[PDB]
Amino acid sequence: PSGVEGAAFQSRLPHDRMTSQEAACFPDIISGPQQTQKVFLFIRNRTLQLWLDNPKIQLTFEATLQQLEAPYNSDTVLVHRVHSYLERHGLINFGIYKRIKPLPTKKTGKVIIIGSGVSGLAAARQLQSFGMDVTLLEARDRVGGRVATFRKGNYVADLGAMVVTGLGGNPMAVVSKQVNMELAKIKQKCPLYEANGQAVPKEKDEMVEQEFNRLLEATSYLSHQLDFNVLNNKPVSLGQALEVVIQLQEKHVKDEQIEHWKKIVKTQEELKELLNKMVNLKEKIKELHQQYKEASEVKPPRDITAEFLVKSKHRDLTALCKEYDELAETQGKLEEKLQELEANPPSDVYLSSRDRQILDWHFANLEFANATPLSTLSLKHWDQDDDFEFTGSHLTVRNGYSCVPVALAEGLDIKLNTAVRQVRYTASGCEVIAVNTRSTSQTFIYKCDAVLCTLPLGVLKQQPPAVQFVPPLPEWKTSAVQRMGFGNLNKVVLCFDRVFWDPSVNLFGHVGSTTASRGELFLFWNLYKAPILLALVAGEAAGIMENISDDVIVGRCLAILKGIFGSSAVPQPKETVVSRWRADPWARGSYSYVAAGSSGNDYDLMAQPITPGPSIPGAPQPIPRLFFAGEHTIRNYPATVHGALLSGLREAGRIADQFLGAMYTL
Amino acid sequence: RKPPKGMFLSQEDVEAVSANATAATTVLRQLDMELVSVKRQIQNIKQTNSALKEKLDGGIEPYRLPEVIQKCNARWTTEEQLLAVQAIRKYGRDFQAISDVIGNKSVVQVKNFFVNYRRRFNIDEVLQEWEAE
Ligand SMILES: Cc1cc2c(cc1C)N1[C@H](O)C[C@@H](c3cccc(C(=O)N(C)C)c3)[C@]13C(=O)NC(=O)N=C3N2C[C@H](O)[C@H](O)[C@H](O)COP(=O)(O)OP(=O)(O)OC[C@H]1O[C@@H](n2cnc3c(N)ncnc32)[C@H](O)[C@@H]1O
Repeated sequence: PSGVEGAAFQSRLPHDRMTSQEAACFPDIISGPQQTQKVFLFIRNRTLQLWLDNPKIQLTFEATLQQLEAPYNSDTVLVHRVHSYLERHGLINFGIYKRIKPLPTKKTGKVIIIGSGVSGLAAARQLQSFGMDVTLLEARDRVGGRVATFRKGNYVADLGAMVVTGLGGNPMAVVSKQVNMELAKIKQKCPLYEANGQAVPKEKDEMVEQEFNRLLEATSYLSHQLDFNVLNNKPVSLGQALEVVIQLQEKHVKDEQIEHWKKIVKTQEELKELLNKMVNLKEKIKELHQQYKEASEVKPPRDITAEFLVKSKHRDLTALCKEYDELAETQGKLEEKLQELEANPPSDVYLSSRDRQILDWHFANLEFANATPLSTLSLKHWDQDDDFEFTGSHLTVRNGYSCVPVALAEGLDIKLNTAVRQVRYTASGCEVIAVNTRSTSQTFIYKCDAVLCTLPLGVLKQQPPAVQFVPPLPEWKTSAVQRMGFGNLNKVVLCFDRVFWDPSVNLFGHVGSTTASRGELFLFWNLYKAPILLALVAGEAAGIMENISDDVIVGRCLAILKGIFGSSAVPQPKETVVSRWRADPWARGSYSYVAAGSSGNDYDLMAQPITPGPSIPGAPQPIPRLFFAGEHTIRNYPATVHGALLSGLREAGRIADQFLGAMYTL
Repeated sequence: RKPPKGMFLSQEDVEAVSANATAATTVLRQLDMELVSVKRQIQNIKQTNSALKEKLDGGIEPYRLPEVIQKCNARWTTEEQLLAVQAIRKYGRDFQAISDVIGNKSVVQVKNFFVNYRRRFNIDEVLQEWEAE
């Protein structure tokens, strides 16, 4: 889409309808006459367009009113309301832009941000862009959180997020214009190779893949058309659902051979009863022939009774000779059906032993996308975010996707090596209590109006708690934290000095010998300038390989590569890195997933901010003091860098609205 | 609304496999056993029909009798009359057969015979006697 309508779509907004949020800021216009709505909707779409067409400079209200034209630029307050709404919730003037209007001399309100991950940084920048005092507290010695980027020599490789999922509606699209990102398209072609190190032939590779996709659909049928979502008081997972579907396909295969051969016995037995009619008829024809013989040897001249007896016996034998001929037509027919039926046997198996192993690879990569073993994904809700998918090719980042968080951190107050350890929120404000990660002795106290928590969900999940909330988080929040799922994924960075793989493939698979190890080193990526291959450890395999060292893991990678390219063709790597995200205590995993017995609604619970009790009992209902963002807090686009980024912009708007007031709602 | 093509997922079937953890394998063992049973019951009858197939060697080609080709005259010799009366008593009312026996009278004359000479050959009685068997 192009024009002002493309701006709406590139901002994840319907161009022709007012959103639930815009209703809340403009409740006059939405209840108002349908014409004003179109005016408003144009003013919004146009302003989005202006921002989008150049996102390296601030879009001031004055600038916006200038490129508007009558009748739309008649009402200036409508334009000021719209511009400010957009500016507040980060639909314009977000990311890294040049300040037409430089900052206010004096800040208003003080807010602490736990975590310098993308979520964090994006809110931080917005709050500081709004003129608040912002400070970020970061346990790591670096920014970016789970967007990490190994760098040594001219070797570069993300240990963290590495894929941009398509620029059609993606806010990272704006950031890429703002920060140079060498963005390179992912060529989707992926050759699979088996254990022996030989490629799968295009016959299987397409047959199996198509079966996979068909199997997935099958579960959706089980889910939505048969309401197979609970089983023995527990919720059904995608894994179960897949097995049930596989078993029923293997059942139908047997059901099909049974009624096939039962069509054969029904015919063999029809033939058995036909032959006994034929033996017993032949034995009567044996006997009349003798009788007609015997009676034809009575040499004539005969009396008419013994003439009648020759003629009658002759009639009888030619009538029994007629029967036996018709019955041998009928045995010709039936003896031919058996030949055909035997020649058309139905399918021997559902899936061969090799077939099922290629299938496992399509499951592994499926588990690799969602970072968890399928046995955990909720069948009903695992693809709930599929509806908001972006358009366009998928991409990777040659210069290392750390360039973005680092870029965002410019200008911001960031305390690295600062492990937050207790969060204290009360009617009158908040205290954050951190230590120094190097000497855990040296203690820090931070006072502020509000705390924005971008602590990873794995950390919020931790028992016993790595961060203590005082007072405790209410049940409705802690329960949402147990229900949700925190996955795991890991990678192995292989740094060579030769390119020995096909430089035209971005990625190629390795098929695993069992179902139990389907995720163990199942996929490799040729992504970079340097000779770097990158190898995934997904599914159940992810958390198990974390209890093996680098060399051991590296040896298996060499092994698998040997198989596909020959023991000559692959040297020992110069530099090796292995990730352990479930091990890492500032992550405790890779990203969220929709666990069985969870739902999308928990992602909305994770965002609801916390409002403490009154200090003086009988005092008025205070302000909300504790705020949450991060990839686990954005129902529509979770487990993703953008989802983080957006949630950052979200809370920033919300906090500002709260401590700065929102004059645009009149 | 309908499952993918080549996917077989019926409501009846799913409880089927999901009543207990071993039920999925347990059913699929039933069908493996049903298959092998029918499978040998084929080679049983395959061999039973193999024996009966051998008893019928030579067909019935020794026992064939050449085709008698008679132009069909309409005069009635006495010989042809006596042949008739005997065929009646042995054949009831299968005129075709009776026509086959006499050999030069088609089936219509047999029926006309039955009434013209009905009094004199006492047909009625002969039929009761043929009805008695
Ligand atoms: C770990 C890991 C994460 C990601 C990826 C890989 C890995 C290894 N990649 C993978 O191929 C999967 C993939 C992807 C692509 C497309 C679609 C999907 C998808 O749809 N699915 C449903 C499958 C997935 C992708 C990728 O390619 N692009 C992508 O888009 N997404 C990927 N992802 C996720 C993002 O990486 C991640 O979601 C954002 O980074 C979130 O940022 P956040 O801001 O919420 O969270 P942080 O962790 O970043 O920040 C918190 C800060 O708090 C600090 N901290 C902790 N504890 C304390 C304490 N006590 N005191 C003080 N500070 C503390 C911490 O040290 C950090 O500094």
